[PDB]
Amino acid sequence: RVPFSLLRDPFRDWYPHSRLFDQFGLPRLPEEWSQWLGGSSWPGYVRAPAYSRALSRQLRHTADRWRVSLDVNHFAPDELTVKTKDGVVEITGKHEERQDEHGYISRCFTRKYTLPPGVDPTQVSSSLSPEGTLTVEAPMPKQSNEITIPVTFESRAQLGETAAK
Amino acid sequence: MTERRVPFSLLRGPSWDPFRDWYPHSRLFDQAFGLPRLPEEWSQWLGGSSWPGYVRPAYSRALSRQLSSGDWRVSLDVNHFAPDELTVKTKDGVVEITGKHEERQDEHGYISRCFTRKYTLPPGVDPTQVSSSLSPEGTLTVEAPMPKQSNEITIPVTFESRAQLG
Amino acid sequence: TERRVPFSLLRGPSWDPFRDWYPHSRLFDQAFGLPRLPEEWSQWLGGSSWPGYVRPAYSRALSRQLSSGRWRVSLDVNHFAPDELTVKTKDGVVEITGKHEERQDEHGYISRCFTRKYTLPPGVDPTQVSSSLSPEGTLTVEAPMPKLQSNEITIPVTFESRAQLGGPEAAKSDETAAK
Amino acid sequence: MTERRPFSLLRDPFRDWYPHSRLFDQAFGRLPEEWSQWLGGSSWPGYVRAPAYSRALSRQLSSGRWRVSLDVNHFAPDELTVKTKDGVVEITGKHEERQDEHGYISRCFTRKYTLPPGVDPTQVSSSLSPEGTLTVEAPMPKQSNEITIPVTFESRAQLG
Amino acid sequence: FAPDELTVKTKDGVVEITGKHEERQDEHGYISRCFTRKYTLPPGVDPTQVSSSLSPEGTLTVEAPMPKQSNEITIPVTFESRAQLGETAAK
Repeated sequence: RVPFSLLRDPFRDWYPHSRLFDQFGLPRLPEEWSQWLGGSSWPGYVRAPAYSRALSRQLRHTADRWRVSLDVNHFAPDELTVKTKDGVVEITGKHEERQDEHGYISRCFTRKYTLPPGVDPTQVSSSLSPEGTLTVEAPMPKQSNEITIPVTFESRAQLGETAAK
Repeated sequence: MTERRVPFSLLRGPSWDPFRDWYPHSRLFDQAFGLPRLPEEWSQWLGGSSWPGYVRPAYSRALSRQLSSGDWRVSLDVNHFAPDELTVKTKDGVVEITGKHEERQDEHGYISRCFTRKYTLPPGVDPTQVSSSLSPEGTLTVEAPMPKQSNEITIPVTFESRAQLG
Repeated sequence: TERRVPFSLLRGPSWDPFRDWYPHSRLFDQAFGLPRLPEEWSQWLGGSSWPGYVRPAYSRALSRQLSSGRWRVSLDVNHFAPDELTVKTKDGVVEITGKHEERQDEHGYISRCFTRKYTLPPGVDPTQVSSSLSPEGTLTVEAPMPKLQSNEITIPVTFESRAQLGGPEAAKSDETAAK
Repeated sequence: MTERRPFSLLRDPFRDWYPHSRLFDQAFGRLPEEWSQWLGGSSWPGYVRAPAYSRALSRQLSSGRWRVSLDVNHFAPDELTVKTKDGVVEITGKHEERQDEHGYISRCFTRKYTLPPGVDPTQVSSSLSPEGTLTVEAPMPKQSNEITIPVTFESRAQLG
Repeated sequence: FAPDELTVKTKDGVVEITGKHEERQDEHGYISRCFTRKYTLPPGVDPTQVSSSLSPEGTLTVEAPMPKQSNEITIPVTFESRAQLGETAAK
């Protein structure tokens, strides 16, 4: 799993297709110099600087985003707590009448979204629409062995590599 | 002048083959090779015997990240702990960070260690807006882009009911 | 006449260092090396690979397109998009048959088949007719013209008998030449 | 490419001059943006266009082979019709005694040839010797999944 | 497609629609595509009920009254008399 369309586009929108990696050192090749990108890549250094920039356009050119919808209007919650644990977005919301002596009708809901592995929680935002529709949206990085994948500090370069699922 | 720089310092002087980034294993690169449709092979390589060393998750966070030094943000030294699993939970405006190690049978053998570090958030934060990050160099760092309100933390009426929310 | 060290032809195409015709393994697993039991399976995918070699419709994916348009005829096949093309030469008639299908979508199970018939110029050997398919989708059928010679075709006596099948004379159907 | 497989023919076209990678360099063209070093381990798409580099491959033999034999002399056919269908060369000979009333002694033969898949039928020629021996010969292009292999427009480069 | 003729035949409870497009050129009347769509009928649909419709914009609509699978194999009955002839459901 690699978004290869997004890792190959980032070198291919100019006159040549490898010159973007070539341009931050000059062209002196027997000093270990990437030629091929498919067949020869090397470690991404990629440091008015901006090669690792406008690479994602104004967000190769893609603003991947996980997004989910929740119709809550009928529920009309007094409070919605949304917790992220072990790569699962858990949305707990409570509705109850405030009656001291005897409060009846106390309804709550807890919805567990299975995140696509890779999504860092700092990208996950919740927005409640005027119509009463909860929208949980997150920028996608851009399912490994170690279990703990979420990283990315608003920094999408080299942190992915996961596909749609 | 100030030239003669040629920043070819990122070739990985990690000894075992020209890579060894995070766990010098093959199954590591087997995840970053191509598409997953069974009659599509296994990348079948290992370090030297391969197409070039590509740094294409936490491999760019080996060099530049380190600790990040750090917008809310908190730093946590994890390298010495060296956890097999890290669980980060945000509940009732409290970030709870739980690390775990695990079993290898030897002279030491059956020794477990687990740490729980609790951070009290500023009362603005969407509890889905908090995350951690693990480097190979080993310093966990937790940032949070806080929405705008939520006094008790449990009140998200914004985007439309901004009157009573902010 | 200068500015002659360009680049490109490198197939941007969005997927890996190619997407010449579909991003499949068994596509490139055919042309990698030598066919033994475990003489590897190649194991690239692109971004992770040896070169971006174009070594059979991938060479016709760029330079061909139409074959540009010897007996030679062009056939627009792109809209058809056939999975199989059978070209048959029988009794001096080149018959081009194509078949589609292989997916269950909104249309689904429509089975479409087209039969385009070409009448050969007299003298063309029935073994001498070919077809070629590009990814851009234009089929082109040529045949080397003999000596530009039978009437009914089906008279292959030429390698000894030059008398009745040979040079140019007009008399009472004894021997044709350039038509 | 003969049932199961030609790299000796793709790795000769670069090796008969002073250096062994330089033949890709001279058919082409700044040399660091994206250039060919190795050809085995690193090759790039073949563009390769006196255009002597595409013409050196054939060694001026084609100017710019599969072969089979058939002893037909005993048969003595009035007509031999050779038909290539679905990547199988089928040779049908017919013999008859022109008789209106009674045309007995009518013999026919049908020989089906396997073919190495890749052989384009435009390359397939039939020749009948004076001694009465049919020879069906074809230039080899230089088996895949798509079923329809035959292409070649008398252009051997990258097909086979 | 733009067919000169669309011939629709119903055989063994399968509607087979064969369209043909051909040029009218005696020497060489090339450029002639054909298509054969085979519809699996829901068993019980009698072929008197099956109507063919060709729209001005070129969309063929094959419509049929449902009777309201069987062992005997010959299921098509109805005479435009649908009482007690069915029993098959939607599938």
